[PDB]
This record gives sequence, structure tokens and C-alpha cells, in this order.
Amino acid sequence: IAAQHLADGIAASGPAPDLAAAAAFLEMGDRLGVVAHLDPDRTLETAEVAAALDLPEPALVRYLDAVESAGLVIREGEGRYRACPDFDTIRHQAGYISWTMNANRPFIENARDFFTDWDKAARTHVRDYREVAVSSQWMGSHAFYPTALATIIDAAPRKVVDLGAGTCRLLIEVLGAVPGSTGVGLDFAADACRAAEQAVAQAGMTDRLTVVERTIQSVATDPGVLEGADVIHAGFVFHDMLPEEEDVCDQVLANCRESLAPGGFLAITDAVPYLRNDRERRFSAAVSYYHGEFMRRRLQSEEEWVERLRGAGFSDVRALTLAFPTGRLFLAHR
Amino acid sequence: IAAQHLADGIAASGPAPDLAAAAAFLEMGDRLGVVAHLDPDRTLETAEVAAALDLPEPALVRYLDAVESAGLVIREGEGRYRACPDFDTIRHQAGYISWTMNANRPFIENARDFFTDWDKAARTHVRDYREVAVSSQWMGSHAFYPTALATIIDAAPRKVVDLGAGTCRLLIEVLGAVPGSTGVGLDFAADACRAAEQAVAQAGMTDRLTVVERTIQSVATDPGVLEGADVIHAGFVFHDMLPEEEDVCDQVLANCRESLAPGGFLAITDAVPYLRNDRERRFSAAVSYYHGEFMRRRLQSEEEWVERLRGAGFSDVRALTLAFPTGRLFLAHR
Ligand SMILES: CC(C)CC(=O)C(=O)O
Ligand SMILES: CC(C)CC(=O)C(=O)O
Ligand SMILES: [Cl-]
Ligand SMILES: [Cl-]
Ligand SMILES: [Zn+2]
Ligand SMILES: [Zn+2]
Repeated sequence: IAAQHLADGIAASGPAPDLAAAAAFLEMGDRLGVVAHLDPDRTLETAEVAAALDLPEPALVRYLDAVESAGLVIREGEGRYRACPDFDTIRHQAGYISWTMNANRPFIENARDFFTDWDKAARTHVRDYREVAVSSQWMGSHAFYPTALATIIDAAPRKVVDLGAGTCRLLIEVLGAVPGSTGVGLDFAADACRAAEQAVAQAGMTDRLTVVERTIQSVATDPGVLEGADVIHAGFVFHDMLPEEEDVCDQVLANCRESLAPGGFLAITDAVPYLRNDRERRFSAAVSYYHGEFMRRRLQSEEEWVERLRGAGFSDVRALTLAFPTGRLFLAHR
Repeated sequence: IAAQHLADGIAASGPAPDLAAAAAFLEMGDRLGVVAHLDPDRTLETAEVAAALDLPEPALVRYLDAVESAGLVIREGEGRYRACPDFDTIRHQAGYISWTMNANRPFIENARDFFTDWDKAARTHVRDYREVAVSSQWMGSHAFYPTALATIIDAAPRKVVDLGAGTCRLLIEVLGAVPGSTGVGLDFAADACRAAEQAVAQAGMTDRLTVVERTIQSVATDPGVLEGADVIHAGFVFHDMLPEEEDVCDQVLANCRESLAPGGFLAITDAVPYLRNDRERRFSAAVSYYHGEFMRRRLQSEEEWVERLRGAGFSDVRALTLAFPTGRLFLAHR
């Protein structure tokens, strides 16, 4: 009786216990600053990491021994832990869970308020931008960042502009692979711009990569920084301007097309709404419902994106399916 | 380039996007009261469910259309939705995610406080008991509740006592399958006891099933209600008394053994700490770390449980592996 109930229960639970445990351990560890020190090819030394993160070393060791028991890290002698061989895949998968269950938690917990008075709910139940950013990065590691990276590099560009560059991690990697290429990181957050400037100095690309503290919307009035770019990148940034800033968005796209060097392209990664195919539908619906219902940010279909980009003067647009469910890469050629 | 990155990304994400979306939709819907109306064998009528849950019907319809796009429900004509055929398995799997990421969220977000001043953190960062209860029920549906149910029924008992019966859902189902059997639901919460009393009246078992509002600990001093029971059930309740009430716990177990009718048994379901086998280790570590580090509730190994139950006078103890990772069923024969 109990053996039959055992196999059937194991099949019914499937991979959910493992993913549930991985996501909780990794979100907890990431908030503590520990996950950044975990890597499959090197150890973290507890005596040093506890001092660097201002944590009591015995508490850090109890956390690392629990994650070791979980199989997420390997104890390599006293006070040294290495991430398990497939850690980066586990962290990638945890990113989806973290994004839906942690970053978007204000929407899960207060839906009744958003249904009653959206304007009051939207200003009261605010997402933690750090959690949105980290969970997005983890989802991106294996499901959208490699495609955008390889597309920009294989074009062998002389000048690359990244709209919403953050800490300029993509631009630093593109310049390291393309000799003599220059870049321009555009981002409004002062915190992200200061961090980007110190990361370019470490990479040795201060002369090659310029960081500008300004909005995506300012590119509509002042497009100078875009001139002569072979590639312009815009990762999940345009839907934040829609539907309230449609005219500014269209002037930014028209300015991107005219600014491009001959043969240059604009590469936009964005989420398309409510797909029906079996692989993408579930996560597509969560992405779409969070954007449409809770954030009131307009996601455009492929057809809409192509119509808008051709309206901006782009001669041809190619849409590519990304592994990120509901994610599409649009390459708009000048 | 993008096709290779597509297949590799799909393999790296695996089932995480689908589980992340299912868990968020189901937690959101459960907090709204909607998930209780979703079942694969019948429709929910939006006009009635919106009035019963005091929700605007257009907001409920937008929620149900998003979950329909997700494949979790089927629209059966205007204003009627049915859960997808495998909904109960999806909800079961979501229970693990909900338990680690939602119910235990105070521990994820405030770990640094628990490491600095546990006593202050434990009284400040409190779990939502409703979320602990619902997520536990969803995990139990396919991973521990069927085994306990079938074990109690196949014993064909005359009297069953449930220690920590809640709304007496297990006892109502055991009495419905065993003719002439009587039951005693023991639970401290007044809210759970009132709900249990109205559920036994609906089932037509008021004379057969008695509900008592009292603690598990009171059974140590006053064991009368236990007399002549063929089966006593105790689902994940004993570790809440450890390590601070070890002597009371032992007197409750000794009283269970003496109270049993000849051939009777005590059935305890509980979590064992930090297993190393590949299937159970990850979720075992999250269960164990939340209990040991954050809640300071002692989980006992199988060896410890058997030693404690034999110390209570039980002649033989059998341990059975449950599908719930780190869950064990202990049958202690009088
Ligand atoms: C950056 C995306 C991956 C997610 C998104 O658009 C959001 O969290 O608002
Ligand atoms: C009831 C269990 C499944 C989980 C538990 O022991 C808890 O949440 O404290
Ligand atoms: Cl032209
Ligand atoms: Cl005896
Ligand atoms: Zn967004
Ligand atoms: Zn517990």
C-alpha cells in the first residue's frame, strides 16, 4: 500500500521539491550577499566572506552546511565551499521562481486592492527593484543574454550603444570580444552608472566605453550619442514607456534608424503577450498578466512590433524566438 | 546561432518557467478565494463566485482568462471555467514552491536578523499560519495524506483519535470508509474547532465524531479521550513540542501506548533531518534548515524516533518512507 503510494507520490511531486528548495536557498543566500561568492570553479573561504559580508562566521558556516546537505555546494576542507558542477543551471531555473514569487510578490498578496483601486494599489504595493534585477539576470543567463551577446559580436561592430545598460556587463563583454570596438552605456540610475564606471576601469575600457547618466526618453530630443552605431541594443526597456509615452517611444525608434551606420541594426529583446503554444503559454501568461493587469505596461505582439519598427523607417525586421518563454529578439535593419 | 541557443536555453530552463507561473497564479488565486472553486470535474460560474468572494466580476474574469491562456483552466462558454484535467497535480507541485517561497518568506528575507538576535527576530518575523496550512495541505494531497488515510482505513478501526485534527478532514474521510467507526478530533484553535463541528454536521457524523478544543500537551495530564482507540494519528505535530517540552512529549507518547486497545497503533508522520540520498536531499535540507535554524524545532532521525517510541512502551515500530521528501510514517504498535 505504502510502496504504491510512494512511487505515485514521487511522480506527482516531480521536480517541484528540488526547485522549491533551490529557489529558497538561493534567494536567501543572494539577499545575504553569499550567492555572488559561489561558483563551480573556485571556493569561497568562510573566514574572508563572513568579514566581507559583515556576517558571524558560525552562522555563515551553518548556512553553507545546509546548502551542502542540499547538494548545492561541496565542502572542500574546513572553511572552503565550492558550488556544485551544475550550479549555474540551478541558479538560472531559480530565477523564474524568484521573479514570479519574490519580485512580483506585491501583486500576488494584494490583488484584491489592485482590482478595487488600481491607482492607490500601484503606489502602495511596490516591487523591490533589486529583486526584479537579480531574478531577471538569473533568467537571462541561459534564456536571453547569450543570444543578444552572440548576435552583437558576430556583426563585428565598430560602435555599439546599449539603451538601459545598467552596470554595462553586456557592453564590457562585447568589447572584450571585438578588437577596436567602442561602446556607449546609457542608463538613468546614478547607482548603476557609478558601478558601470568602476567596472569599465577594472576591464580597462574607459577610453573605449563611455557611460552617460540619462533616460531612454532623452534620446528622442537629443540623439547625438547614437550617431554612427553599427548595433543599438535595447533589452526589455521599450514596454516600460507604453502605453503612456507612445509618441516619445516612436521618436526614439525613428532616431535609432537614422543614427545607424550603413548596414547597422537595432536589436530589441521584449516580451510578447499571451502565447498559446504549449511550451511558452504558462510563463507567457504570468509575464503578460503581471505587465497588463498590475503594472499597466503594454506588451506588443510580433506583428505590432514589426509594424512599429517599419513605421520608424527600418527596411526589414527579423523576429527570433528566445528560450525565455514569451521573449522575442527583433533585429531591425536600417 | 539563435537555434542552437534556443534548444540549449529550453533544456537549461526545463520545467522552472511552468512551475514558477503555476505557483504564482495559484497562490494569488488562493488568497482571493478562487482556487477553492476550481476543480477538473465542474465549472465555476463567475457571476456567482464574484458575489460569493466579494470581487468585481470583470476583474475575476480577467484573472480566469489569464489562467486560461496559461492552460490551468478551460473556458466552457461565457462565465464558466473548469480546471485543466491535471490541475490537482499542478496544485500539489505548487505547494512545495508556496511552502518554501511564501509561507517561509520571513526567514528568506530576514536571515541576517535571525543570525544576529534570534529571540528578537523570531518574535518580529512571523509566518502567516494560513499560508503554512494551505501550502502543507497542497504538498500533502499527493505526498503524505493518501498514505496515512489508507493505513488508518485498512486497519478497520472501531475508534480513531486525531491529535491536531484541524478541520477534521482526515477523520471525516476515515469514518465515511469504515462503517460504525467513531472518532475524536483534538485541536487547540477555536477557529479550526468551529469549522470542524460544522463540517461533521454536513457529513452527518455528529454522534460518531466528537471535536474537543484542547492542546496536544493536555493529553499528558488528562489522557481520557484516548482510551480504547485502535488508531491514534499525529501528523507533523510532535516536533513543535521539541526541544523545549521533551518531558511532556514523552508522557503524551507513554499515555498513547497505554490508552490503545489490543493490537492498536499510534501513526506519526514527521520530518527527519538532513537526508543525503539524491531524491530527498534538497528539500530535506530546506525543511531541516527552516526548522533547526529559524524555528528551533527539533526534527528527529528514524533511529531517534524508534528509541523514543520504544521508551514509551511500544513493542514494535515500523518506519515507512513517504513521497514527501524527508517525510516518514512511524507505526508504533502497542
Ligand atoms: C526584465 C524582464 C525579464 C521582466 C520584466 O519585464 C519586469 O520584471 O518588469
Ligand atoms: C506541516 C509540514 C508539512 C511543514 C512544517 O512542519 C512547517 O511548516 O512548520
Ligand atoms: Cl535612407
Ligand atoms: Cl502490557
Ligand atoms: Zn517589464
Ligand atoms: Zn514544522
